[PDB]
Amino acid sequence: AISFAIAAFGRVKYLDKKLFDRFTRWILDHSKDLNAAELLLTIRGVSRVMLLNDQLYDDLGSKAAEKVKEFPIESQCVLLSSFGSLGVEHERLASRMVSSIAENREELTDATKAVDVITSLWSMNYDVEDDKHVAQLADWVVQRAEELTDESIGKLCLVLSDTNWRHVPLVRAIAEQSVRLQGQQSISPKCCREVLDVLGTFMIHHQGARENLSALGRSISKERIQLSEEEEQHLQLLL
Amino acid sequence: VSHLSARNIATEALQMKKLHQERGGNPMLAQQARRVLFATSIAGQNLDARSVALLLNTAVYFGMESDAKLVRECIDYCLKNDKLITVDVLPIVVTACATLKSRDAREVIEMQAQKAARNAKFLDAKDVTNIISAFSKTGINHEKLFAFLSRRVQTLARVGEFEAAHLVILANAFSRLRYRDKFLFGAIARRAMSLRERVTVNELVPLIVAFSKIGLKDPKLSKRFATKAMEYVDQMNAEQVASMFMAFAYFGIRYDQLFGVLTNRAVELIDEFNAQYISTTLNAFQRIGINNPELFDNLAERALAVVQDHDARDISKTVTALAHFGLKDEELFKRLASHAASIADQFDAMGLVNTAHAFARTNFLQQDMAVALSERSVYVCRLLDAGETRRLLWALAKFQVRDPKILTPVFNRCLALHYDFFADPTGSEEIEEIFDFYGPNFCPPLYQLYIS
Amino acid sequence: LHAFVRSPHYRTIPSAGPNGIVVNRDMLVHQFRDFYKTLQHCSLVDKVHLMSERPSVEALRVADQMVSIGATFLEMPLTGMEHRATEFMESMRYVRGAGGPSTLASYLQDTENCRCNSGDVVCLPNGIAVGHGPRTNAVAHTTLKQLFEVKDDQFSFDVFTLEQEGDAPPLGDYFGFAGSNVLLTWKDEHGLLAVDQYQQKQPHTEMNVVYLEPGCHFLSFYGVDHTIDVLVQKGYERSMDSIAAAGLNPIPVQWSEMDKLGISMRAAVLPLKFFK
Amino acid sequence: DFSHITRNTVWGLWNEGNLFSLSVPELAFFLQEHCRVANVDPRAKKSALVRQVEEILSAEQQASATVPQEDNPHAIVVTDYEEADEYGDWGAEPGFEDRRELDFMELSPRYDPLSPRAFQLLHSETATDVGIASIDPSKLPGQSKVKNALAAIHVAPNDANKMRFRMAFEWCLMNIWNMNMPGELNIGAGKALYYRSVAKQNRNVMPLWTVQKHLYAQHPYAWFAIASESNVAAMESLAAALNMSIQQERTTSYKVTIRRMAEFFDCELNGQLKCTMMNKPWDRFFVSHYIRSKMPDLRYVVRARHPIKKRIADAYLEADILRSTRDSVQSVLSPELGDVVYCCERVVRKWAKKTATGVTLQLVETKRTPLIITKAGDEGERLEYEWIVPLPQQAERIDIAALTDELWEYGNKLAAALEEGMEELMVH
Amino acid sequence: LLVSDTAPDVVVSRVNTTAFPGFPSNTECYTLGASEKDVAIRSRYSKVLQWCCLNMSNLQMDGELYVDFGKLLLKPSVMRKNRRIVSSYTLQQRLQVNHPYTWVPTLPESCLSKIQEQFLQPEGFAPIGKGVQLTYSGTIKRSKDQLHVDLDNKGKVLAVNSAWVNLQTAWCTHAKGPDVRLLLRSRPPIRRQDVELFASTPIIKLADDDVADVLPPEHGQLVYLSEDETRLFERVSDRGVTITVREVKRQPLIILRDEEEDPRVEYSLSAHIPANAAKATDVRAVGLTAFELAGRLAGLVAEDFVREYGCEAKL
Amino acid sequence: NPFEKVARGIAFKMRSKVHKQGYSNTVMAQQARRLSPTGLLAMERLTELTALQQRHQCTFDPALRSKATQILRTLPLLSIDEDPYFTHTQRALRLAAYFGAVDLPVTYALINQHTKNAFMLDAFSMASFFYTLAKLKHPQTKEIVGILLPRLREVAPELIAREAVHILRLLCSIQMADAQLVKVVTETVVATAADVPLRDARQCAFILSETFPEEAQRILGAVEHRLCDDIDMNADANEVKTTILDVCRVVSATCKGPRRLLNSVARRSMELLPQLTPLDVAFVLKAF
Repeated sequence: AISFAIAAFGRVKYLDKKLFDRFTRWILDHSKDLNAAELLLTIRGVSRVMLLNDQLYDDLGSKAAEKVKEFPIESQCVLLSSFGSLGVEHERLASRMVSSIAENREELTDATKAVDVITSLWSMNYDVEDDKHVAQLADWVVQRAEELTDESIGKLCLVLSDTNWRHVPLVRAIAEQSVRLQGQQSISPKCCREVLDVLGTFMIHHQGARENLSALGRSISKERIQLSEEEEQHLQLLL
Repeated sequence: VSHLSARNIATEALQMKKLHQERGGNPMLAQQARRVLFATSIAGQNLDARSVALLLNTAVYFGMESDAKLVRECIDYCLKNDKLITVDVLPIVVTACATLKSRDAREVIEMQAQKAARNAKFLDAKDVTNIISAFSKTGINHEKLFAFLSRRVQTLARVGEFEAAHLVILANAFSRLRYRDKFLFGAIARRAMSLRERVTVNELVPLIVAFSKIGLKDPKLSKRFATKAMEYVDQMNAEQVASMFMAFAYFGIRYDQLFGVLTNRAVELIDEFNAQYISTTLNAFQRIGINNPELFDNLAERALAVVQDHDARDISKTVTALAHFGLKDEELFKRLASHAASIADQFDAMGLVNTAHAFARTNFLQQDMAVALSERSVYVCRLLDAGETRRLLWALAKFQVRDPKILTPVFNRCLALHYDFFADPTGSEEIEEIFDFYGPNFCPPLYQLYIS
Repeated sequence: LHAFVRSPHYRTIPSAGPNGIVVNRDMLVHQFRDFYKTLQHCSLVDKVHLMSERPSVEALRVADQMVSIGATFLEMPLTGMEHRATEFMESMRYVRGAGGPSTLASYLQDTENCRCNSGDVVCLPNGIAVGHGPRTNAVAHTTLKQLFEVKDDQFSFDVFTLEQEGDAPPLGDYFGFAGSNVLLTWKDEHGLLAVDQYQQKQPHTEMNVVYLEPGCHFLSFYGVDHTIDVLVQKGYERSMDSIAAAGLNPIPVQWSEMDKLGISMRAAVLPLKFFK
Repeated sequence: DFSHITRNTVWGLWNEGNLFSLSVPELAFFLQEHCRVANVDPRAKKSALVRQVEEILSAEQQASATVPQEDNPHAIVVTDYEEADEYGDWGAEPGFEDRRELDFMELSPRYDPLSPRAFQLLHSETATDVGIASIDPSKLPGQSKVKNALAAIHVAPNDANKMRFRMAFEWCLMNIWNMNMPGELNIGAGKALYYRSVAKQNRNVMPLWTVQKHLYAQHPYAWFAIASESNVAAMESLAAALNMSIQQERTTSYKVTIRRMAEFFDCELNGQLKCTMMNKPWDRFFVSHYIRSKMPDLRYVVRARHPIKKRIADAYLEADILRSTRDSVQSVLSPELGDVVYCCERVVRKWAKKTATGVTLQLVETKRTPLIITKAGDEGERLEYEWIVPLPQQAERIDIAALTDELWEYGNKLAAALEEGMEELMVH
Repeated sequence: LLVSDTAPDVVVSRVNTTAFPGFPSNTECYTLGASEKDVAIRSRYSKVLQWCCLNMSNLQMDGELYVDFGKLLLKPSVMRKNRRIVSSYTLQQRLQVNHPYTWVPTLPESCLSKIQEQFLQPEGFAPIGKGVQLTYSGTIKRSKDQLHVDLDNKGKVLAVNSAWVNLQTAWCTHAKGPDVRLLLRSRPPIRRQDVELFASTPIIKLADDDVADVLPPEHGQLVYLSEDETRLFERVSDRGVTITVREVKRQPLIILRDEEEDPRVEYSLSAHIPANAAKATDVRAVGLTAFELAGRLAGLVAEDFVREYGCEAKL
Repeated sequence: NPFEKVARGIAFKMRSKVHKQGYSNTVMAQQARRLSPTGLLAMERLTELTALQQRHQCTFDPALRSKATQILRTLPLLSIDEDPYFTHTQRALRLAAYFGAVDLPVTYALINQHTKNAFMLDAFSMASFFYTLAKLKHPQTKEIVGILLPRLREVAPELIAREAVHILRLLCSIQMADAQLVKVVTETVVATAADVPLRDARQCAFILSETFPEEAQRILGAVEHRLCDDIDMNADANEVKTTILDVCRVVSATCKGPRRLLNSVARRSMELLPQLTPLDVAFVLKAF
């Protein structure tokens, strides 16, 4: 009736200040005896109402890191995204929690969840050039880089551009998947702009991707002055 | 022990403002935003420049002043952290700290002016127009900044770099700012002229209004604007009709064909007249002198229908304009007199004396407004100038008012300002009237001062 | 994708430039605005910014200060350019106005002894070309070898030191490059020598070559975007047909008077890449 | 229910989102009396009544509270073609009193001529300054234990004017000492005639603050210096009253403004017609107008001169021909050294003494005959009177308050000397 | 905050200057001049009163005008750095943060012989009702607000109202004589359950000489109670306005703070402005009349206020 | 008409400008926050008194009370409406309680402050005040309780049961308890019978069984089923023995008993035969 109430409040964003203060004080007083499937029900509820507390989040993160095997895969993804949304950072939680998602990689529904986990891990101020678990996630995304979509490609391009990640095979896969997506007219100009931007920053030619995405990518960045027909005919006379 | 994440709060406030502005604005969104933002407090967090300007902008938008904690906390970090402000976020802060009445809300602007004065050269078109629009509303009159920005605008306008949406903003901001320059306005007019057929009527009338508001200009400019106005009369409603008609009247050039076509097209939308801007289109005729009676009767016929909307200024200006071309139609005049008597509580000195003078001119005197205006005159007789005092005194004279409490202050004021009172030749006959109506008994000093 | 140009000074523009032919002061100003319109329409540059006026006509060369090879910039060494260093300061402002400072070429400007000129370094698909002649030293080539070099199956980047004679103009003036494996070259001794030097390097490039009559100024940029267009002087007609036969759309622009001034396409604009 | 539930209470509850903290009869009474509903079934629970009250309140609310913080075209307004808060009565302005002591002067944030860096309007009849004084409230019924209590008392305008003058003078002294420019002080007699466009809103009565800001911003004013000959002998009596001593007799000088395409300069050709001084125009650092009821008004000016390398001055010296004999300016200048803009004959008569403070005090009478002038049509004979006093150096340890008071009283004495000396024309 | 003998305004004027060589046209001539003393003060006061009354009537409330005679005393907090000339705006802004004013209402009693000789009857002031009425005035500090109780001579409560709130405050000072502090007041609502409750429980018990407090602790606390001898005079100036003069020779009995332990006789003038003056009644006229007729009574008692009782050394 | 709309907007904007976050209101609030000149020394005295409580509670050393009772002999801590929560007053009262300070004038002054400011006390503060004043067997508890009792009926329906138990113990040990707050406490207990410790319910049913039997009967009937389930499913002998003994005592005192509870108590008393003391058997049989 505290975890249930907190989850019910955080699922609809009706934070009540003093009541939540008393709730936090209570769950701080008795914290060492919270069973699993209740930390997940309170972290999301208290993070969806935008409460920035340090001691409470520290305690909940430590408790969740202690009990890792009980949480299933989707619970792991949601618990990472909950911390990721606000911007708070916890090294122990991420380090202990990405190992399970790396070991149980094969049970993921597709690579979109993998790129979402990588993005949420980036948002938490965790080094993405760390131990080979992130490398395993990236290689798995590369091997099955056919289920990606516009949003996943955009987020991954943002992560690579910000983090300065030199790992090329995923960039080649991104270029090829952008080409294939444009082949069926199911891409957005912003995604083309982002992939062209990361390609230009990382100095990869990939003429096939450069050719067919140029018209889509130039239509968002090129600022065009609206000219009247008289100036149009003057230009026609000029050139 | 518990705060709110100010960055996500700013994002939610941005979404709330976007939803409130684009849907109609039910007060629920305003109350929700105020409730959320009241508890928000910038603190030992590390908000960057954008996340502070966004919060300040939304807070001022949703009806907050220096009373709120957030506004006071957000006006700081700008007093002390000035280098963080960039050209992208300068107009937001500058126009946010404009309607605020705090002293600290007027120092910030000063600093911004300096940081713009040396940077009016290294800007593009959009930044220049945004900065000019932001600084127009505040009210500062830094001359060096305006000179630099005028130069930059002139340089940018040499080769076409302004879409047909920023010329209106620039002209309106300069006209409201009360700063005049032949070269800048000529360049703006030329650039607007180059973009033929791109400027619609909805984007043309405001330019004419802005140019007319600085009407101290030369011909050959409104001459060309008359040509363009020929083909934009069809698809425009009564509001721009009246506004551009007042603008052309203030230009001071007789456009017989333009006035004729405006009169011809104006009668179709006589129904759309809300009687609020009828005062301007009536007064502009008095300003120029055109006495076409057909549209005058058409306007007067649409009066009783809408009188509640009429305000004190509207009634005063309408009666003053109707003084010339005196129809003296009692049916409208009784209702207008009663309505103005109800409104007579809120009025203006100069307006008070014009209303009294016009009522005396029309020779329609009823007890209610007469006594009401005589009562309300005393509070404003203190500050009227010579001719205005004379007109008010003659208005009371026509009103047949003998109450000592009313005549004593005006007589004292005219005694203290006898030299200017007796120095007006055009009003001379008027003074004549007053004494031979009243007599010599009231003010003996005025007696022997006149007899001199 | 960011291009910078400077408007000329009408009062201090000199007639009879260093070639014995007088010039028309009004005609420069007349042609500059049409050049601006063509540049902002030609779809080769994302944005154009109009720099302020300055007295010296030698300040009309917006380039020769700072070269863009990638996300980072490279300022040029101060050697014989001190007399106008002041105006250089102003230029940077406009750059920083809408862009970051990048690396500031600390590594290049402070490289002991340096002799570099904007135009000796020309980018190419997975390649850089340095015109080793009377303007660029081998130390600059070694520094670029240190900085912009990566070697792998996909991290493939190369640097080509091209030899040229003492009387040859800067590298970027005559032999240039346009996207989609098309290489533009003058049909003179300098152009043939440059083409041969490039051919002896990396035979697997498979670069088609199109020839133009000597004395033609043209502007063409690799860019992150791919485009088929070139800017050519509205003089020699045969070059337009020669380049259009290969599937490249040409765009003519008038530079007679400024050619007599001695100002080329490379120094008329300043290309830059701005990222986030 | 009863009368305690009113429109204000329900409005506050609605704005704080706590309407459910009310009983059913209260809501029924509010709907039946304030909202004026037809009838309500006495069975509805809290939700229906709350929703009805809320909808009625929102529908009848039409006073927009939002202010658009954005720019938008297509908007037509005719308005042009703080005052209540000017007196500071409708609240407590937050963040007040936390500013530098610049209440008595208008300071806005380099060399520039005709650019007052600090304006201070003053008056003798009208002064906007109240005073405080001590009293003994022991008699009063309740204050039988406090010995001192302050009360607000009005003050004489002259004392307030002197206080503001010295408050500005100490600031000016500190500033000029920090800059270390050559300091000069001028006290001129003349009329400060203003222009008609000063009156904003086309009003007559206005507080001193608004007119001070308007003068400091728009500058719709002009200073005119004029005296009379008939008072000369009279002020000679003042000389006998103040033991003035002649340090220079009547001297003929040719004042010229040697302008240039880059900067401006001035010179004083002598009777022999050579250029013996080269200097920049004066820098107006502080201006104060003391307006009296009658004609004689006073202008207090603090000005300094910026330094210049003597190399260029020596390059100029007398190389520029400036001969203006035969009433014709035959100044054969080089093609691009500069130009001559204005020229006037000054007849100079000055006295001297040593003040009690210990600074030289020069009284000069100057008769002006403008011969060559381009910016305006000045002509005729004009007589001006003024005091020059150079400010004491920073290291002279000269006390400041007594010096300022003595200067103010000496200006008052000069005003009184020619107070009846300008009785010729009917000024007022 | 208003001080007499003030003139914070400037007057526009123009003159004919035909003896100045150079620009002799009088069109470009502008000059400054002085003004009168009372007009600015009266205009500002009337404007602020009109705005405040309009706002109060806009908020659907009722209020009354009040005029009181006494003296103004300020704590040494307002004075700073031994300065004696302060801007009026600065003083008004400084007296709005901590309320350091210590107004104490009083008036010497040896003037009633000439008080009736102030044109009371000629204006319309007449003695109505019964004089020398004995009553008690007390205040209760509840959990959230304050309440005021009027007790009869017997001990029965007469009226139980709420604490007063002042909307418009005016502190027009004066010369060596007394100064006037014109005010506008409104009365907040009160639950009539609490009104009825404070009628059965006894508040005071009146012995032969001494008076005692019996209020139960649960209901509140007695913090100030005093004995009042009251009499009334009334005037109507053919306009429906009821200008009322009241007399209170109060002797405090039960006090809490320290600065009220002395007998005090004071005067009071009042009117009535219901919630309909926003449309029909001229509000500013009543304020102007009250300010005009308060100056007379200030002038008449100005002498004895400093002659034998009191000392006002304004220097 | 437009002027009236403008006036409405301006008036309501100015009204909305006034709230609890205003600068002037904050300034007055912080002015009220300022402590008195004697307040600082009162806090120092409280800190000095607190510094010795742990030493006396641990070492049990003598002569520590000396110079510690005298320092509190003259305690000018009054704080009239400076702390409208009495937390410092409660702290001082508890400190005097632990030191044996009962008849000193400081304690009487504190109690006088309590009885004179008895219109802003909430449920928690009054429950804490009645928790003490019972450890301190003051000679004049009757008058204090008589004065404070009319406030009890106002803040009664906000008391935890664990403090209502002690409230009723104090009120019934002096025969002053009235049948006006007892019904309120009984209503609260019977309403919150779903989740309330069984020990508290048993104590509340037993304590008022002598005087008011029907309320105790209703309290027992509210938790009969839970008590039966507890006495059946529990394992430890001591707690079940205490529970059956107490419920048997309550049933015997009230002269009435529910059927199911008696059946469960019967079977449990059969299972607990070895640990049954003779008095346990006597009381179990007496209950029937």
